[PDB]
Amino acid sequence: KTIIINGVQFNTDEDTTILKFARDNNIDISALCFLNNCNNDINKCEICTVEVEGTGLVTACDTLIEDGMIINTNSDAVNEKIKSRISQLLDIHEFKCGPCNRRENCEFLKLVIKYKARASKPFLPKDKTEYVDERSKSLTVDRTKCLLCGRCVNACGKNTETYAMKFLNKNGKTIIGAEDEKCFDDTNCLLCGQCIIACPVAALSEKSHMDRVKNALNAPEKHVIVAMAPSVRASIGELFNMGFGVDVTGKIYTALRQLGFDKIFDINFGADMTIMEEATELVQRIENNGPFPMFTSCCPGWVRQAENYYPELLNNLSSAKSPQQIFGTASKTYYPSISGLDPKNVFTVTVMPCTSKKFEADRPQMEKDGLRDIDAVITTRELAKMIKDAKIPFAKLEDSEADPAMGEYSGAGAIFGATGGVMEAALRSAKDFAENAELEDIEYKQVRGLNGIKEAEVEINNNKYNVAVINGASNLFKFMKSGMINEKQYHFIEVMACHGGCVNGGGQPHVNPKDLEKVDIKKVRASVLYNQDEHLSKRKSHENTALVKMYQNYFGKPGEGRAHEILHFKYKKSAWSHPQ
Ligand code: SF4
Ligand code: SF4
Ligand code: SF4
Ligand code: SF4
Ligand code: FES
Ligand SMILES: [Mg+2]
Ligand SMILES: [Mg+2]
Repeated sequence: KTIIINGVQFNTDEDTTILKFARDNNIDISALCFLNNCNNDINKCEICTVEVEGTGLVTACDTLIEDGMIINTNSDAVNEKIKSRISQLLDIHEFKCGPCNRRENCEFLKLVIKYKARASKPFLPKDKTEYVDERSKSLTVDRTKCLLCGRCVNACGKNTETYAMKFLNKNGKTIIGAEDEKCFDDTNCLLCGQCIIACPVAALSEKSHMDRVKNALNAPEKHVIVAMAPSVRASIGELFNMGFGVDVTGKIYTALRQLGFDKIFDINFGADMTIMEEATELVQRIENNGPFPMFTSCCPGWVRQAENYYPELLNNLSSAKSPQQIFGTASKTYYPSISGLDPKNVFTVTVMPCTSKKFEADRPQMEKDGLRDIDAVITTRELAKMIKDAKIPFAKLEDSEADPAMGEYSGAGAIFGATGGVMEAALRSAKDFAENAELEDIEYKQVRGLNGIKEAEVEINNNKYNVAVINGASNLFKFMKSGMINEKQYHFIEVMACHGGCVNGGGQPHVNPKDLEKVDIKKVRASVLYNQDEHLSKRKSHENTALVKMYQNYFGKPGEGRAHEILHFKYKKSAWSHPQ
């Protein structure tokens, strides 16, 4: 093909869109509703408008290049059209960046500045409450910011195939929201927050727990524990202009102390706990030749997916609590026993890459003796905001260490945040347990990486077993609906709702679409975790010295007795009833 763009001739055999071709050749074309290889097919934003001679104005993001095209991306006519569209969006946008939670990384603001757009009539609603939906334990909607770009609807469809995020007709006007404008939690929504990650503006957010946290920190009698997820140490640096793939574990520990938390632990310790219990359960099911398969239960997006779409599998889920909840349980029982704290005064906070974890923490039965396992969950984004509000110079902080009693972790625990991480970690322990051995080959590279569905055959005690790693909620649907689950007997299956695993969770830093083209965010974030695993002396959960002490002195034998009583949680399908 011969293509002319802004007077420059290109000869190409590529079959692609004007936008992609332009961007591959460093020609600037703006875009808004285009993301994840799709745009908003109904009511296109047209921010990607270009001019094609003999055709007129076209949308670059969904128009294929053709031999003979002569394209202008920067004519007066083009720029006036784009400016007009942005002005029209400003007419439905509460343009008050000052207090806005996307102030520092908003795509819309950048477009407004670029084209110097202005509303025809400022959008200034007085009763914001009718634009806001805060009913969910996990998600919140602020429709005064919504551009109706459809990126959330498209991302939900692509990432989960639930289509829980929909366009709705609300009293004659178009909004996005859940089915029948219900609270997301009361629908088939997984609360995974991929819709948030896709949002260019501050219209979708996590349900804030920041006041729970501040209130607890300032309560004189509360002893506030904080523990961060595997993925936080691989990602939060992004929001402090430190770049991608930077391990900031030590800086986080320092920042948390400077924020006034009373104890600095780590959810990776909880991950090693989950493996103790789950590997023990796996070895049990083997020795009892069933039931199979066993599914992981540490992803609450997946648990909701099972609850909402596959209730028949709930009995197959591992009974071990997730690292967050298992940690939380121990923080109200074991931790008082080694500290003297009154359990009622312990307030346990996690920092997560995840919105669905907020729902998990607030499940009514996730408590014992009136004490919540977990009292608050803040996302990576929320912690970043707390750090900046406190004027803590994150990038400049010295490294400190976690408090060890519930802060040590093995390399198995460290890799939980990547797809296949739980699987690999679990196998390292299950194989040692089953064979009564200390095996040296512990790297299961077959279950790593970004393939949607990953399988491996593993040898445990001279019998062969089949494992699968399901990488993304859409791939769970593919795995089940396609009958893949019946090609062979699976014994142990990992499921993560977010593709890439938790490093790509719904509570993570937003990444602007251009950076996403430059950087494989899923692999770069995961690389930090695998690097930790490689350089840790202990690489099996059951070699965690603090964990071993905890079990020896407090819980006893994993998978039975006190451990089973306290550290496990079973989900139940509803009993048959009519009408349904
Ligand atoms: S969403 Fe963006 S443009 Fe709108 S108020 Fe917030 S920062 Fe400003
Ligand atoms: S939280 Fe996940 S399942 Fe629910 S609407 Fe958003 S993307 Fe869809
Ligand atoms: S909530 Fe965000 S992604 Fe969804 S339509 Fe509104 S602005 Fe677009
Ligand atoms: S994959 Fe991780 S971040 Fe995503 S829903 Fe599951 S637990 Fe949350
Ligand atoms: S970016 Fe092309 S129509 Fe929206
Ligand atoms: Mg399209
Ligand atoms: Mg305090």
